[PDB]
Amino acid sequence: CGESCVFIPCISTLLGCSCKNKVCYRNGVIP
Repeated sequence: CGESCVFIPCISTLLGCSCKNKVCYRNGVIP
């Protein structure tokens, strides 16, 4: 997604951006 949940949780969580490896990805593994 281009998001980073290093300090705070993803904002586009609504879309599907899940916090993974401190990096936010959507659809499982889409940055």
